[PDB]
Amino acid sequence: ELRSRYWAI
Amino acid sequence: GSHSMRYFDTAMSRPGRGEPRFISVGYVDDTQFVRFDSDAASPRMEPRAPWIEQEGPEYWDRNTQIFKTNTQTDRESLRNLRGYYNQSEAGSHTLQSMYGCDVGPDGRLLRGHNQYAYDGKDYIALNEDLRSWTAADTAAQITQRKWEAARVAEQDRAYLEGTCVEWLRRYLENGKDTLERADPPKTHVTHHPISDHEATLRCWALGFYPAEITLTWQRDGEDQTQDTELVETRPAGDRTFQKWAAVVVPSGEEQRYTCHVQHEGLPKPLTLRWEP
Amino acid sequence: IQRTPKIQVYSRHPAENGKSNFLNCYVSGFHPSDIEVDLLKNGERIEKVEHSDLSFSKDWSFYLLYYTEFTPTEKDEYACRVNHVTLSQPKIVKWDRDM
Repeated sequence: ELRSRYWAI
Repeated sequence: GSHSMRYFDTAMSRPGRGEPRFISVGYVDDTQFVRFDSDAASPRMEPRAPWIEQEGPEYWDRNTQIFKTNTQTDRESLRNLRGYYNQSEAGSHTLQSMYGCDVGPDGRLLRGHNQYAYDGKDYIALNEDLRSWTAADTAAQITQRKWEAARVAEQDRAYLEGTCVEWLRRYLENGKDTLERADPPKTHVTHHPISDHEATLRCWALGFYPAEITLTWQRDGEDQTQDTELVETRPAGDRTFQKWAAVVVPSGEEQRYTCHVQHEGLPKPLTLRWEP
Repeated sequence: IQRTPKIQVYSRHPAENGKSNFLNCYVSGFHPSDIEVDLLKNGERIEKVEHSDLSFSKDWSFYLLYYTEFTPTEKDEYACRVNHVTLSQPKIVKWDRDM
């Protein structure tokens, strides 16, 4: 199951 | 035994007017189980394990939406990185990440992971505590501060200790026939003269799964660490892996050498000799 | 930082003349991801060649497996030709059944 990433580098 | 779930993600900007490419590959140990790719023209280009197909569209659609949204985050990341490093918009650059969890044989969490790289160099990673960041480069201090203000470690930690473990345990059960079976290596020893004073002894291991293996050459029971040549483990193309270890021995002294093979699929380790 | 591809050419199953098998060219340890890989039969590019989808290793480097169905013989010679930004000219690695 994928992790949702919202905050960019 | 123990198991790991990992996603290996790539976001790459391309030359000229080329659209960036995004990929996410999920593995349980060495088995690829899902693949999302912006280059995919149909479901055939997003292959998935049969036990993932069985999860049906609710699972697929939810993961496809996550991939699509993660791609928006990565577009901003690529733009921010070219700013940190004073790079032109014209260049092609690569952002990658590896993340996921390790569980023991009982299914209990052992370790969480979340690492990022830029142009193939470590950039920033979650520490083992899953509560702080380690910055590989000066510029990663900027990311670290943004991620501290947004409480990103707490969110990544919740996924790594929760969702990641629960889904890894589920996949191990649904895909048990392939994921919980360890294939032992098929072994043999070959001899190749090099001169009238020396010959190569090569110890082979084929058809094994998982990739993890230990191949050592010993002389009279003593380890020959400095003089053993080891090829990188390679895929056979059928889910199994291959490797060899070679040692240059004097002519006539071959009976003094034994190859030691350690693999999870072996009930007991092997001790091999050249058998002419 | 650019990394030059490592190349291995080998068969899927132990090589036996006259027995159907797969010839593999494993290209790994490279960065960036664009690469050119050709499988050669007696110096001529093999047409029917499949490849894995772009993936990478724990050290961040990319890898691809290129493969073709074949029946090895005594006379037939096989090689893999690779091109990447780190190489001034294409690199050729022959299939050695002993490697």
